[PDB]
Amino acid sequence: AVKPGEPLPDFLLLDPKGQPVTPATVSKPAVIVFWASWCTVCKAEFPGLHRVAEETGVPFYVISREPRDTREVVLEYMKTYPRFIPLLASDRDRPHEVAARFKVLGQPWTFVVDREGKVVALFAGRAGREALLDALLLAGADL
Amino acid sequence: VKPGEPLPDFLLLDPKGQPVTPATVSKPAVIVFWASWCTVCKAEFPGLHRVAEETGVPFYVISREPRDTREVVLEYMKTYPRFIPLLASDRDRPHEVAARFKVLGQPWTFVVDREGKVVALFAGRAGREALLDALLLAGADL
Repeated sequence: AVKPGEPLPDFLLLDPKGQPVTPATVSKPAVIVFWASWCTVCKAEFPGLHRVAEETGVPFYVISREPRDTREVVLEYMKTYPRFIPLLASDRDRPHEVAARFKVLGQPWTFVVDREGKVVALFAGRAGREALLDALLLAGADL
Repeated sequence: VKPGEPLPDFLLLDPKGQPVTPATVSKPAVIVFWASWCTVCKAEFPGLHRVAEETGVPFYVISREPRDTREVVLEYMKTYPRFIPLLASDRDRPHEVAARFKVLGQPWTFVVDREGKVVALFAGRAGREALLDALLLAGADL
């Protein structure tokens, strides 16, 4: 009866093309990453995370915890990470507000979302390459 | 650039009153947050307890509820004898220690590697293969 993990909290954010991203519409499995433009450790992890995104084909949704990370700031940092999908404010939710519903503090965080929309693995700080790949395989990805 | 995050400093006592700190904690290890009123936490204990038994990896259990005194905790934990409850010391209470971790609420399951870093976390039920794989990667002798 009890499947692993916890459901995503409700949210609505937009991708840069303006397409809505909600727990229903997220493409599963998925990874969600929390960062902030002022966090060097967050940014230092992007290459390794993006490698995993490339080899698995799994969408990586990227949310800034910094209110001042405007659209222009976010898209600049994200331009060399084509397999990352940045999530920006919708009419109803700001990214930093959404991040604050995940019951974790600070950044970076990496969340693995399975086919049923449940968060089944979390990593604080630097996620292990093997750890993350194994978690994705366990969440129903293939590479 | 090694994975995960260091444990925050703490001093709690095990059931024999021995001090447990990030330095003295057995590694690798699993840490579980719970509370006596948390139905979902308690529902997870039988499965976690079996993993503790089968792997021989130490599972430390910390309550986030201030009213879960050592009498409440030790009595509850007789049901799961392989678990190691961590109780208030002269300087920390368990829920103050849990508050130093970067997560809210309960249940949480943390996997701690040989170097004392939290290298995996699970909210709610950890899948059995997920938990076993995290322990394998954390250096557990399985």
